Amino acid sequence: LSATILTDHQYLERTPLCAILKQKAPQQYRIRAKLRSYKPRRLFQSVKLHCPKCHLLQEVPHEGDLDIIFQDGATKTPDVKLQNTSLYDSKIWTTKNQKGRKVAVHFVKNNGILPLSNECLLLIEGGTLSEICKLSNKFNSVIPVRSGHEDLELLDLSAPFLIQGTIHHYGCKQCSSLRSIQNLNSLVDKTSWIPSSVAEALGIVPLQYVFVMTFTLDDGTGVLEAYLMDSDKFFQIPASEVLMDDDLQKSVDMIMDMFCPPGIKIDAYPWLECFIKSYNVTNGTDNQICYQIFDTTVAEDV
Ligand SMILES: [Zn+2]
Repeated sequence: LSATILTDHQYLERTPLCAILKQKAPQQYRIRAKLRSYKPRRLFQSVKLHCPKCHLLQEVPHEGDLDIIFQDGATKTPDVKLQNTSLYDSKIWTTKNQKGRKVAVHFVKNNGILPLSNECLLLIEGGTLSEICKLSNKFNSVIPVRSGHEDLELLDLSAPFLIQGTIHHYGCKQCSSLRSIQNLNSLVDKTSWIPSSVAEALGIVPLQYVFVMTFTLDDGTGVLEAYLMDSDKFFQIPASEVLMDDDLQKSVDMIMDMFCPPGIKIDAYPWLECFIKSYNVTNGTDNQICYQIFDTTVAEDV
C-alpha cells in the first residue's frame, strides 16, 4: 500500500511524472511516486512563519534573540503604571544577589472579577523567556509589554505578542498596526482570550507556523520536485507545537524515515500517493513552474 493517501480528489486518474513535466501550468495531478530526498534535512529548520495577508515567509526566532529584545525594551522602574484602572492588578517582584531586577506581572480582569486563572492574561514587564515560559504552562497566557511614555505597549513584533503554553503567537511586522493596550477591555469573550481576539483587539495579523519542505519525487518515469506548505494536516501534527515538544518532534522524523530511510534499497521504499497543483511562479525574473502538494496525508498506521 501507499505511505501517503489522498484526502480529496480520489476520482482522478494518476498521471506519470514524465507526462507532467512537459505540460504547461497550471494543472492538477494525481501521483504515485517514491521520495528520493527532501529539504531541509533537520526537521526543525523546516518550520517557518507566513503572514496570511501579505504572504511573506520568514524564520522562527531562536530563544536567544527574544531575551535580547526583552532586555532592550524592558525599562528600569515604573511609577504610575502599576495596579491601575479597570484592567489589571499588578504587584511587582524584586531581585537581590541575582544581579537585581524588578520584573512586573499584571493580571488582567474579567468584567471586574479575576476568574479561573486558567483563563487569565498576564502583562509581564522586565522578564525573561524561560521565566515567561514557566508562567505560561500554568497561567492561560502572557504577553510581553514595556513601559512606554504613558501607556504599556507591546515590544517589537519580532517578539511574540502572546505566549500560550506551548504556542508562541507572532504577528506581521508591516501588515499589523499596534493599537493601545487599553483595547483589551473591549473584548467580548472576556472569559477566554482567543489568540485571534487579542490579535484583533490590538490590530495584529497573526502568523501561522507551517512546515515548509521540498520533496524530490520519482515514480520511475521521471523525477519531480514538489513543495509542501503544511499547517497540520500532512503529518497530522500541528506545526505551531512541534518546536516545544519531544514526541511531536519525534514523529515527523519517524514519518520521513518511513518515507525514505537512508540505508536500504530504493525498490524497498514505500510508494507515496499525493495530489499536486502545478502553477507558474517567478523567482528573480524568471518564470518557473512550481509544484505544491495538496490534499495528502500520512496513511493509516505509521
Ligand atoms: Zn504580512
